[PDB]
Amino acid sequence: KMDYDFKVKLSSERERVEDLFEYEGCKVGRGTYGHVYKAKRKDGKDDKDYALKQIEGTGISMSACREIALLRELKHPNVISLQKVFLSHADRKVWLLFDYAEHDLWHIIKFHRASKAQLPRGMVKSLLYQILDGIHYLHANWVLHRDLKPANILVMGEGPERGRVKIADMGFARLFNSPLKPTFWYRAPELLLGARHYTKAIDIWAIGCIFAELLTSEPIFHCRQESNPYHHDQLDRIFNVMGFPADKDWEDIKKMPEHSTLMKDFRRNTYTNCSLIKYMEKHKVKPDSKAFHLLQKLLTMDPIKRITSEQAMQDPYFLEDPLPTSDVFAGCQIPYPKREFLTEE
Amino acid sequence: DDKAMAGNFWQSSHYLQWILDKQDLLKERQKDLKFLSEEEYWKLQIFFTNVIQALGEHLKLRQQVIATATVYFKRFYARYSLKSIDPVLMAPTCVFLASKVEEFGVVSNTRLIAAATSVLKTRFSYAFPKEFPYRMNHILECEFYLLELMDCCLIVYHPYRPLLQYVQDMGQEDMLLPLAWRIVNDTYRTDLCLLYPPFMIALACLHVACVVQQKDARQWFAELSVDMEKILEIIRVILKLYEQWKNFDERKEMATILSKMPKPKPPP
Ligand SMILES: CNC(=O)c1cc2c(Oc3ccc(I)cc3)cncc2s1
Repeated sequence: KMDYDFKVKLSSERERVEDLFEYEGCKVGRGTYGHVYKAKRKDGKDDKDYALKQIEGTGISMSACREIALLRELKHPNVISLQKVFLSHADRKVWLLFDYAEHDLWHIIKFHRASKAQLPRGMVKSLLYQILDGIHYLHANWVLHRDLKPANILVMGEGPERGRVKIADMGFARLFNSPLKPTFWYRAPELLLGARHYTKAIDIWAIGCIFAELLTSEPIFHCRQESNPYHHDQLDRIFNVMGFPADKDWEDIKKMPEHSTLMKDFRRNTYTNCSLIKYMEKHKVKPDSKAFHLLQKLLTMDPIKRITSEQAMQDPYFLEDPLPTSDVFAGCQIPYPKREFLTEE
Repeated sequence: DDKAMAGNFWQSSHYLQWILDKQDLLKERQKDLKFLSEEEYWKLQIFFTNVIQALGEHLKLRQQVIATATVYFKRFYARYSLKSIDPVLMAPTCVFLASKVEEFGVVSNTRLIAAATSVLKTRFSYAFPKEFPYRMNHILECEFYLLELMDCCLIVYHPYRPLLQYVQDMGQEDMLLPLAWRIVNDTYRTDLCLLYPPFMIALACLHVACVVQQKDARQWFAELSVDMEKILEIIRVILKLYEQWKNFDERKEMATILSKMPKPKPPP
């Protein structure tokens, strides 16, 4: 029950997504979040590419609500910026508008890994610095990402933000801030051992993974795919890479819900010649490089011994030649393919 | 405590969009003052503040969520007339939407409707003869209008957090916080949250608390770098509220005041 006059006035003024934007057949992303389309202004002669995100489901869900709530406030060059929200009353769907990011780390790393059949000198370093910059901004505002991975580290293509990182797809809604309420390559060991709550350190672990993957073109904790947080093979892979933590390395590990399960399954001696140093040496990364020492500080087993994003940004790595650049491509021609559209039914 | 965006107020949508000018607010209010006196309008606002509080308590929501839902309500009608959407419908919608901005638990549809139905009959039958007449699909519809018309501004700052820091700073938590907290609660029966940054409201509430309890805090207040004139304005509004409260009998008056409200026009 509304005022009729009020209703038809709002109906008349209402910006409708299908009136303003052309996006028919221009789907570039599908997933649990919903659908993402490459869109162009039908009217205002923008010639500017946009990303239109139709959120999964109808009405405004806790997920939708919190995403809008936080994006409505967050403003940082390295965090994807919400341009507009459209609410379509007929079908009760929610549409979010963003500037369009041609590239992302999943596709960039994939492109390199295929080429086995980082070219600008400071690209890796530039990418990492900007990722850290963006996450630090979130963390300083007490916002966790909670789902960091190469696929939602976007990078802008040609245009006024050429080569700028955009962190996207923040895990804005998690019941009781818990991982236990509904791959694991980027998940911190405390998660795998039953941590009850997302934390800043858990995001930092994921950044470490991403950094290693940028250096090697391979996911450092690669593992087979598919409610319980314990995942044996993923822990096995981590220990095969990192080694098995000593008591002094992670004193509080005894406080993890799955610690006894870990003990039941794993013998320290199984991993005695395993270390990040040996792992990175096999992938042609010098252990005495500033790069490696910073990587080691992100990939610390014990979350409380893990470096913070701000401390990482101050690392002398970023003072060493070549310096981080605002454009991660550093003027160079972008060799990466543009996104292909999805015509699947 | 949901500390998201906690240090960001000066760059927040709250500050940049929803701290209004007192005159613009008063001018927009005129259309509804064709039907109601200024006093009756205030009494209505107090009334629905109390309704929202009751709904929130019934749903076991923390005070912060209730305060957020209260501000949504105030913001909506600061801009649009009482006749645009039934406030009986708007109030539970505000509670519902506010509760979704938090991620520690969810209000199901049945629990929201059941709560609206039950609270109105058991606590507010003096204002309402009939049972709650809206179904969940009305709430959902209203929710879309509410979000749209608040320009999707969902993060709201409240006086509770700065108040906590101030009484801690004073080292007078035991003596002052219960009373000051309660006075913060009372300020939501006024327009203060649309006009002042919440820390200023915290300071005004702490001041009144200090006065009520004959606690001298002049030196502490002096050591602050704030516009004390503004704080005094806020204090005066608080003192005025208590006099209205004394002279207001909402149980005896609200049926009459509600009948005077402009009502939503139906379609032809
Ligand atoms: C949940 N996804 C999102 O929120 C966004 C996806 C994109 C996008 O398209 C992409 C398509 C596929 C991938 I993998 C990554 C980005 C291009 N520009 C901006 C955004 S914002």
